[PDB]
Amino acid sequence: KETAAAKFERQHMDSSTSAASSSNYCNQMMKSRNLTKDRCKPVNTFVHESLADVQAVCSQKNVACKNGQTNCYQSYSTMSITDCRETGSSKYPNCAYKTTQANKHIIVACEGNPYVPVHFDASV
Amino acid sequence: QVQMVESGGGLVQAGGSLRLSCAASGYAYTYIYMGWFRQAPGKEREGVAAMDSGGGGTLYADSVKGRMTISRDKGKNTVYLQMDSLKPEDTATYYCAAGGYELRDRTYGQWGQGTQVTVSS
Repeated sequence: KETAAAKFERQHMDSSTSAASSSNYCNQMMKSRNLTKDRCKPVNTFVHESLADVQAVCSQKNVACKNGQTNCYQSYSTMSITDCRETGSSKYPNCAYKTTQANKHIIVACEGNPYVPVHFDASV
Repeated sequence: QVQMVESGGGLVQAGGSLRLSCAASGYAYTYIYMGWFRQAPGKEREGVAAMDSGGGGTLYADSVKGRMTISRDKGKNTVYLQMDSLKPEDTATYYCAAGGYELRDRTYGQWGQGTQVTVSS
């Protein structure tokens, strides 16, 4: 049974890259991170920062989550992310994603002792 | 580091009153939600009461409704618990938490060491 903190790392962390440099980064990564195994996950963001920089967002500014829940935290500094959106043509078992790379504040929901990120909420 | 400072606990007689106070020092912003939880001996931690930074989203556990009252200073990191008509059921270390959602234990990130509250029968 995967932990909620290990799942956030798998779904949303790529510290090994600085940014996405191909249009097929999302296609390769969404498959790589088992994000297309059983359906095509319709959106997913990946964060190109060290795991300590991201984890430390849980000690930064407390904001509301978009569902209005309140254990979310916004990065003080701007961070390098890649948004993946399924294309209009994408269909399981043949998924397909647009890649968009950008430098934005992230918002994550945090939980636990260790208090660590468990959902990627949004960016701005 | 952020420090949590808790005060007001100790011994009381059954049917008496206590007031608990907690401030979070060192946090550069405002914790939207603060709350109180208690853990009695040989038990799991349980939610007692929570309130948001604008005085609303107030929320009380079944067991203490009508006998306890949370307040907060407006837009500030302090949370207060007026406890009344107390019982040996209410004996426990009471804990203050900041930064989570309502009384979902998992969602809160900062915790105090606690005030022990003992109510004799």
